[PDB]
Amino acid sequence: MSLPDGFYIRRMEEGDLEQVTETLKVLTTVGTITPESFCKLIKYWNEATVWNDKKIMQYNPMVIVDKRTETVAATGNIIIERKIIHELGLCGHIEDIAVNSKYQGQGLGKLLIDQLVTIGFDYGCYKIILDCDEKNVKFYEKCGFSNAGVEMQIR
Amino acid sequence: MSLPDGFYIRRMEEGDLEQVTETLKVLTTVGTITPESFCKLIKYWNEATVWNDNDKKIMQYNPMVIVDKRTETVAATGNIIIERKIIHELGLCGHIEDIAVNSKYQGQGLGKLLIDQLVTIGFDYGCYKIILDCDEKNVKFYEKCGFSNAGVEMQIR
Repeated sequence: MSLPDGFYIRRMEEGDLEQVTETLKVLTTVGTITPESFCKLIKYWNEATVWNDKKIMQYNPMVIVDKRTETVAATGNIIIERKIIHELGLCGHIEDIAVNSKYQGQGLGKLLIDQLVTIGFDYGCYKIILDCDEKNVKFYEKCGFSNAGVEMQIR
Repeated sequence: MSLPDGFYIRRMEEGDLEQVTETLKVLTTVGTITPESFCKLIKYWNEATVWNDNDKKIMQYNPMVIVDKRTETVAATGNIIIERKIIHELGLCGHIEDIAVNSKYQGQGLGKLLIDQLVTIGFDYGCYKIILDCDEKNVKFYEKCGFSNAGVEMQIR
């Protein structure tokens, strides 16, 4: 799908390895990943389906691309889960948001989230959640999100 | 598998419909759910797999019910969903969801036992971490289960 000022958004592809690992670095440690592992990863992500006239993908890994040079400007994913509560409802989980360093401050982060949400709600999610740091509560509030709890973790 | 005092933990089954909907109401709105809807839901949960490489089979959904052996009634339920990422070397992240302890079994320490088991399930699969969201009232409880504060949960409905 097309977006303004010459960027567009589409699902991630096997050939995105270099650029995606590069923009994900902004988020954390990505490590060594071989083209083969990646293709298997991408084929899993392209075949994993959520039992539901809709085809529902569990993983929806997006990259926003600068059409100018076909360079990945940002990536984000939304994972779909089917629960029992809410009449066997769907809950979306936005994960791994990263705006590439040379593309910061151009509004792409908010466009990416908007798209992930759109994707989640079209599938029928009764809600979409994500976790963030306090310093980013404001930003997600601008994307229409609300404070809803606390994130707990165990490594 | 078998827990202390006559309780045991296993994967949810199609026959668990009435009791689990009942204990989940403790959490929130469960709604109308036909036995057929449930079996297909159950069939999905028992078929959905997380791509590995090799010889251990990873289930995306791990819907557990702690059962009172005395009367085969569900004392509690919890689930840990398994996600595969690109970060952390195509890492695995566990996400604990929908924890509920049945009303007639509150205060028996089942909640903590349930959490401990989900964590074990996730770590055996290889998760580099396991996360969940909760209310501030329950931060203390999750701190006792070995979790630590990690961020803020945002939602949009």
